[PDB]
Amino acid sequence: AYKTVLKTPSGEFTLDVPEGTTILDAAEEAGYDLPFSCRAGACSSCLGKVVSGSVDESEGSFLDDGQMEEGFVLTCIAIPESDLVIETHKEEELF
Ligand code: FES
Repeated sequence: AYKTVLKTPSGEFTLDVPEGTTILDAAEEAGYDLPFSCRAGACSSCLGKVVSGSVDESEGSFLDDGQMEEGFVLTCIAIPESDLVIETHKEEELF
């Protein structure tokens, strides 16, 4: 649904993420490969960083408030509230 740009280590990819759809799910659907392990919001495997737009990552229990203020997001659980630009594969820098 909302136009989402994934800036991944292999390039920028635009996809349409439907409302109520997690970023991870829509990307997989599109055929993109993004990191993940628990898929429940309790690790940092699927860590990304929101560059613009907003998401609802209310389900997550891993990031502290300062991390969220910084723009860190758990892509397996985040649902877009607008058009977004997100950096993926963020654990690979800041585990
Ligand atoms: S895969 Fe564990 S929080 Fe997203």
